[PDB]
Amino acid sequence: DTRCDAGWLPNNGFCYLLVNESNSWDKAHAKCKFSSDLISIHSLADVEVVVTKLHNEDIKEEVWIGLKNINIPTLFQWSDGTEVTLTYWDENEPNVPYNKTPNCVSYLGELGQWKVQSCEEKLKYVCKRKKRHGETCYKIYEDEVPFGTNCNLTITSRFEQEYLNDLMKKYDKSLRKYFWTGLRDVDSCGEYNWATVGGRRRAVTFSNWNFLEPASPGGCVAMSTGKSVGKWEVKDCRSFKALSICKKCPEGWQSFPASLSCYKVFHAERIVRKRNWEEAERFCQALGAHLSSFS
Amino acid sequence: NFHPLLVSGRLRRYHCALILNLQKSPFTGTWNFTSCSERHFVSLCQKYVKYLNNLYKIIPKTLTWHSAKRECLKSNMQLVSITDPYQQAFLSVQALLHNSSLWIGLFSQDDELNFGWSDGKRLHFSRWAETNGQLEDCVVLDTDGFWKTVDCNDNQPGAICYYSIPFQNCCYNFIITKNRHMATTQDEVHTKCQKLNPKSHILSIRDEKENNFVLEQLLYFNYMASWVMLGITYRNKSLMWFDKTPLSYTHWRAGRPTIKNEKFLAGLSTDGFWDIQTFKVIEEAVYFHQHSIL
Repeated sequence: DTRCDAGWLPNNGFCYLLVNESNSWDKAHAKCKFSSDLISIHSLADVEVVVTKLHNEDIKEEVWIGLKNINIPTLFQWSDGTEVTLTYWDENEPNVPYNKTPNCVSYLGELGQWKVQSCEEKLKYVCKRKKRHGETCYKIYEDEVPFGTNCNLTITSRFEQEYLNDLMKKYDKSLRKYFWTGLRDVDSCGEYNWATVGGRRRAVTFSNWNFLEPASPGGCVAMSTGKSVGKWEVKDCRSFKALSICKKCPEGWQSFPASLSCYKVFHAERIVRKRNWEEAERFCQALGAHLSSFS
Repeated sequence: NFHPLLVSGRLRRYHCALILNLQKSPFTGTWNFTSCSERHFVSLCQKYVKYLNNLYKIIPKTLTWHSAKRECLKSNMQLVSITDPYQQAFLSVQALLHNSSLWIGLFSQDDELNFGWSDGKRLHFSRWAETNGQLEDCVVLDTDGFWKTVDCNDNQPGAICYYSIPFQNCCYNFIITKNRHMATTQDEVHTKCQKLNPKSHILSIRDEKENNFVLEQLLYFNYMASWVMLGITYRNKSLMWFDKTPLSYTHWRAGRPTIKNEKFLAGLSTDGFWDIQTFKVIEEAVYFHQHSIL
């Protein structure tokens, strides 16, 4: 519950804040090293914190991050710390020059990839102040021959797809393996929407298909990770062994017309058994009665 | 002449009335009401002895009951006996044409508790007059067409003489007492008849032959009993039984009743016509617990 001062969003003790200043790499290294420290990526949730902030990420812009390298050959080490665990670079521009004493690195793109610019211009940056994901868990089973008998995985955004992708890549080490996603249709018409166990009517926002995946007017799609990693594979779901990850007043009447309806409620002590509005349709519907009708 | 069993009378598409015959029933001549867009029969039009396989003889002599019996016995004749509504109406109209109250032939055995005709035929007709009139053990046909209970050891201006319980895995009971409780009559009956013996629920209809059985059992002590009660009351904002069980055999007359009151009158007809009557006064409870089916 660590709360910071007017803008620094916290996550597990520390908090971040983006500065609205456009300056070079040396001035940024001199400003937040303000009594602050530059940003360092160590987990998966902070990537979400960086992507959801930054004013729609300012798609056509770049963000700084402090990475230094003085000795040759190339050897990246953080300015404050040595916990090198996560590297998220663009595919695939390493931008590693021949030889240069000052090194720099920048968030590019909406996904938040890492690139190596010349850091001779002025740009914005972020600095700090002093399985599971952070809000929900993700469990996987040993074998799943049937199709979704215990869980039905549902996805909403692209970052959740990236998170499940890196989770399954940390789990998977070989090819020839399939997964399950919430995308199927039982009407055999062709419309594809976010599948569920009944009662799903949301509109599809994002989709990652291959060059030519869909060749069947139905079925339940899959997810492979051999070469086409992170994309939706299509295949029939009649009997297909594939695992899946699960996110873890005449007489005796009382009423009032202030709601334009005659009510009938009971207490919690004078009654025989605790009564609610659930099964009232078995008893009150004989008089044309329904739920609490307030305008 | 609206007998309160087939018509709903309370605080209130044309309505037209007719007379219904029920194939020699003890309540012949009932008035029903329906839509008169259909076709029916017309029999009578009003402007300004042998009868129905029976024979009748009237004597205008003034004499007692046994004297009239001896007077009719010489010609092989027996005193009158009312067991059908048609012959009852004929006897009444003949008495009115004679303009007098004539003798009726019958006798009891034990202090006017078990009345019986002189033919030996099971009782199937009752047209008594009043309850607080049983002073003696004889009856006389009056002008209004009822049976005034008096002693016929008198001198009438004439006489007439004619010539021609365990059942289906359930046990019932009849209570003849006096009660005055006229409040909270929807949550006491179960605890009332449960104290008598365990496993005793209110009468529920789950078969089809119990109605005829209780109908044949009803006309045994119907001297002052004419209505039949039911166990259908206001339960769970609906018209159901007292126990926590749904209803299967519908007992509605027509349309769809929407009685929202805490109680009403579910009655059984003479033939089995399902009848519901909404009440505004509680002065129909005579007839609810004293001499009725509980």
